[PDB]
Amino acid sequence: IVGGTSASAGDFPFIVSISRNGGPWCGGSLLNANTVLTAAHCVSGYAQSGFQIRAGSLSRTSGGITSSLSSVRVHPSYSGNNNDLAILKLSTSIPSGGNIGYARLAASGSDPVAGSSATVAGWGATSEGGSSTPVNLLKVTVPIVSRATCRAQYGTSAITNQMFCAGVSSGGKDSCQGDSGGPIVDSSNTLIGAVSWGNGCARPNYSGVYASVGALRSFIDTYA
Repeated sequence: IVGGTSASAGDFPFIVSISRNGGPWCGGSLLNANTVLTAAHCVSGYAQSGFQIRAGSLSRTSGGITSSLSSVRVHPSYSGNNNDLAILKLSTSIPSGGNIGYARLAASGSDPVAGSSATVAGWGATSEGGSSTPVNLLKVTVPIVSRATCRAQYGTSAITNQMFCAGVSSGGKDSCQGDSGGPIVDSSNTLIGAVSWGNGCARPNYSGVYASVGALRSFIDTYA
């Protein structure tokens, strides 16, 4: 997260950190006791034994409850940057309570409204190209950018109906490498997307791009 501030305990009861080969890798959202939502690009084709999830902590390295993975299912139309969502099944079930809870999802068919406020969270880099990652969770609030303006930035074909955009035109606030797969929520803390891609991090006139939960709800509901 670039331009962010520290999250507090219980801000995102459903957030998980995803390590790979013992190092930081991605974020995700806990949907139920044995199911995590993340970005397909975080997991597709990699050895599943390399991943560990941690729930219930602000720290990616300590605290909370950990689990290995039992299975990985990517969206059937994942291709390039499009449809960038995956469902992970956990070997160890994670009960709700305390600072752990399960995500509330955007309604099927919904699309975030331009100019509304969204909050994104993760343990990724705090500058583009940054090598050091924070131990504790950061968050930032940015407005939704209309799909039309996002298409003016990236190209008409680059931004699909299963993506939405968020950022500030002058830059300085964004998700970045290591944030992929983690949550973006609306102002009610409903899960509207997962961190997916963008041109660098926090650049003027290049919004962050997010996979849309509202658009991909049928996939989630089938396999969660």
